Amino acid sequence: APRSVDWREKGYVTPVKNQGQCGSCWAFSATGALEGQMFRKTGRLISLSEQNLVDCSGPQGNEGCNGGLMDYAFQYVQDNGGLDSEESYPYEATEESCKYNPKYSVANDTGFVDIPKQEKALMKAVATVGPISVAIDAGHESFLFYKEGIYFEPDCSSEDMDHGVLVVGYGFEDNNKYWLVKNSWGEEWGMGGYVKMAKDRRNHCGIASAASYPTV
Ligand SMILES: *C(=N)C1(NC(=O)[C@@H]2C[C@@H](S(=O)(=O)c3ccccc3Cl)CN2C(=O)C2(c3ccc(C(F)(F)F)cc3)CC2)CC1
Repeated sequence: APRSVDWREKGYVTPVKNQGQCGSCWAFSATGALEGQMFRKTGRLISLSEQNLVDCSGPQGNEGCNGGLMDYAFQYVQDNGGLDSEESYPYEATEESCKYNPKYSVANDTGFVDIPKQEKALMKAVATVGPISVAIDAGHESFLFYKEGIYFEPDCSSEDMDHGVLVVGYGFEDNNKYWLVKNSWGEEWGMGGYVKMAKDRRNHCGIASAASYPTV
């Protein structure tokens, strides 16, 4: 693989969004991964509707503003035959009735791939596929108040993840490697809404434990 990758530089990544006070991190992670794959497929970067996922993917197992899984989101898109644009189905940060309109569908998927649970496998996927949906342990104030540099938390769990985000690349700055991770907490958090998570340090915060992407 390349020594560094940043898919933002290749046009795969929309600006940082803000989930607000709704537990919809999973939906932002999923739209991020699908935005990347649709861009690879068509050459068009189109912002996708998290609200559509929040409101409509209950049958697949998601729980709206109370949490959910990226893979369940990808399954919804496949079952549903589409996903609306952000513009057509704007984000409200509350769970509402499903208002999917196929007229404004701009994305689809044909399934998803779960990446082997190792950082070497994750790097290979990031290098070859595009942005990757990932689960992390974000349940430390050190993450809440993260500002800059490589994030390293001695107490982080590699097995108990509670937050879905998007790996958009990787690189290096003694222990100087990182994953470039797009969050969904607005631009004023971290480095323009991004965090450099410690890479190749024993699967820190479980970043390789539940990584996936949609096929398109
Ligand atoms: C996001 N704002 C917030 N977090 C979640 O919804 C996270 C997202 C995933 S994950 O990325 O943490 C994860 C964890 C383990 C295996 C795979 C993945 Cl993708 C799940 N999750 C959770 O907090 C979680 C959970 C919650 C709901 C469900 C559901 F039943 F399907 F709805 C499954 C799992 C405890 C793990 C804070 C809400």
